[PDB]
Amino acid sequence: GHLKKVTEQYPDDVEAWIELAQILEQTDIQGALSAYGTATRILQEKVQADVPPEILNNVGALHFRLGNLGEAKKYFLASLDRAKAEAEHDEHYYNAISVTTSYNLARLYEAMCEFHEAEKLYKNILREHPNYVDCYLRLGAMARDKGNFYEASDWFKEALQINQDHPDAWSLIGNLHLAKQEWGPGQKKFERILKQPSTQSDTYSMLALGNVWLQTLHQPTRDREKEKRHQDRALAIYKQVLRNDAKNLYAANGIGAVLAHKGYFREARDVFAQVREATADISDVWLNLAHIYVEQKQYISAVQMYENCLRKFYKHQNTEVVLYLARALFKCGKLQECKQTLLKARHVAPSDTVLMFNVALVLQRLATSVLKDEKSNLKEVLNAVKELELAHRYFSYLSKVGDKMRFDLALAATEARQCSDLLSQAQYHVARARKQDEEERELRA
Amino acid sequence: YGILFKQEQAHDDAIWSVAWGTNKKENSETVVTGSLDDLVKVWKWRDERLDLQWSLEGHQLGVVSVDISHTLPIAASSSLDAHIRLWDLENGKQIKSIDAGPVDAWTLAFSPDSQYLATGTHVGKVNIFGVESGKKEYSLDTRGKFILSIAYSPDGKYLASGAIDGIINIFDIATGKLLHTLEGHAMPIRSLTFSPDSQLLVTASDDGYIKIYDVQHANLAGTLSGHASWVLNVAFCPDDTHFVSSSSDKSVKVWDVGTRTCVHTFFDHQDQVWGVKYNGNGSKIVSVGDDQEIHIYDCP
Amino acid sequence: VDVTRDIVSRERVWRTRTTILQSTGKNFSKNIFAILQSVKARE
Repeated sequence: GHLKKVTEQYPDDVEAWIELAQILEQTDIQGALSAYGTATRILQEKVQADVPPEILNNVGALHFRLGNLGEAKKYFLASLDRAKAEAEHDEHYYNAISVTTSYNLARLYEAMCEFHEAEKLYKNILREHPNYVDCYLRLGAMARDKGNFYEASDWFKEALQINQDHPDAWSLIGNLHLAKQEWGPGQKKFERILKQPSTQSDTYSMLALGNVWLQTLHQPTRDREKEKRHQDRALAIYKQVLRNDAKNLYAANGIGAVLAHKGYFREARDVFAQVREATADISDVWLNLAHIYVEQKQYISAVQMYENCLRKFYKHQNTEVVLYLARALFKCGKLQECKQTLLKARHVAPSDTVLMFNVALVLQRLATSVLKDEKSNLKEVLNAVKELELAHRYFSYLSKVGDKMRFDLALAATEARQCSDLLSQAQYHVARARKQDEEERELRA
Repeated sequence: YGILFKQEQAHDDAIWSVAWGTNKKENSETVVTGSLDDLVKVWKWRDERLDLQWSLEGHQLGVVSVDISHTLPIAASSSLDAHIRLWDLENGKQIKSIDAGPVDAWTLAFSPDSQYLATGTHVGKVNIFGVESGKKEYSLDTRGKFILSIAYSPDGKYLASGAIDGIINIFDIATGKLLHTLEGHAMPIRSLTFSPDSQLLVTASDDGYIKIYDVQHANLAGTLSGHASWVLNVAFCPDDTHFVSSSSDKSVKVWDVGTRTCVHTFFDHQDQVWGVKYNGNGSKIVSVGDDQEIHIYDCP
Repeated sequence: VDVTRDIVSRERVWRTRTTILQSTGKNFSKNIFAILQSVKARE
């Protein structure tokens, strides 16, 4: 309100816009950007004084979150130059200003698809101030991108060793174990190290526990009163984090997940309604809502969601998204196009057995759909036999594979018998195709 | 530096590979493209325009790889149907169909002599079939996860293989023995090609880093920061001055093989570009992708 | 060293992990725990 008051009147305001931006940073980024823009030009009328590097750094940071990556880079470079020009500003520590400016610039370059320069600048920071944490962690993230066992896994733990009281570093250590989930039950200990009351309350670690406890779900041992207890424990965690925070979307997300697992899909939609309305731009909500839709025999309302989740610039053919795509598809556009998307997925990685099985299954579905009650076009009968032969070859090939999807595929024998009687039907219906041919012939005559 | 030609709706289905000739054996003027629509479209790039010449079919599944014989005007097309079918551009007819069953069929690799055809194997080996035989001549006994990329050196001295876990296998086609195993990547290698001088080796992993290694001593020549998505396809300029990169982010970056600097970039593709290749001179750069549009990029 | 306190004392962190966790709007548990308890009551 005070800033609003000062804004209108012009009592030779110089720094009012600085305060305006300083408050508006949390709020709409554009308001702060405009405040900085006007403030930049208000500092050249009284005297010819170069803009202090801090303001330019802050505006460049504002732009960094935006698409003006090049503009923010120019801002950061000018800020570095100006700060270097501050030879006599030791009290303000022009050095720290340059440090933060370079940190932001390295972050931008890491975001500007230039990891070489990002690494170089982060290392330039390290060589002059090893007691800094963020750069030591971003270097680890950059090395993690190539792989999780590279200097990422070492730099993170070293950063924790130099500062064990850093929640970010310890959470990152917790994240390391996520790549390999073999530490399902064991990651509880490393995720409880900093649950001491001094650190409490921490919603991040509590939600991590809720998740790692939810991961255990989806097993056939629920009847042993084991998965039910796990659901109850996870639900209790979610309830506690809900009480201490009613605005945490992830607690409601997990609650909806467990309720869906409890079989309340008709009731899962309502719970997922709020999370979606808050911010639907999270990968998980799309997939869970699609799960509910596809469960209710609505592929129309699910395929679009799966596509939108894939709209992100991270990949083009994800395996899990397509696997969730084909659930109960039996329609013409949901079988042949299903095959197209299946091939697209298997293209990136054919090593998966589930793809090679679903493709053969849909092939058989189409073959029987045209070779049982048809009596349809002839060229289709010509193609159906080739399709069934390929499906049969895949049936032969899939039987020799050792590992499976945590479930042996010894149940391909029914598939073989189906393909045999399909072959018989095809040899029967080719005669019908020929009869139809002679029919059209006498018709044209 | 710009775009010359813009072929809209080049295919019914997404294009995953593009082949264009480099010699004067009636190949540089014709562009062979393989798409998921089972349409092997032999486009004749005549009159500085992309004109369809043949339309070959027969592949049950979508085309996965397309390439033109270096010393021959015929071509071949593979698919996951385990039926690698040879084709002739002179007549638009099929030569044969190597049934690389049951499923063992991956991208192709024309030998510079145009006599052998290497194919990846799910067992992790690299089978070497005869172009005129179609039978498995000899398979490279380097098992593992799977062969994702195979390339023949332009002068046929070395041969590199990209695995599912960033494992480069440097074989010797001169003796059919594994020489080096460069393991500078942990990501699935998508595609790779030999330098025109058979001196540098570019690797297109799923990390967005163009780590160009050396074949003579199996050493990394430098790490280059590419796009943000996965580099799908990569090619060298025939004059050996630059190399284009195709990634999974609608970006076609022409990186400098010498300076490791992006000399230019194209964003005309609305979808991800799957295939990029040079012309016989390196001025025109044909590009395909999920957009199903063939873009000819002119870089004088 | 002084650089640590020199920087951390002047910087500003507008967003962190918990900030991401909470929705920017006002979505209380009243419209949530109601159903959370109704479902249990039916069970």
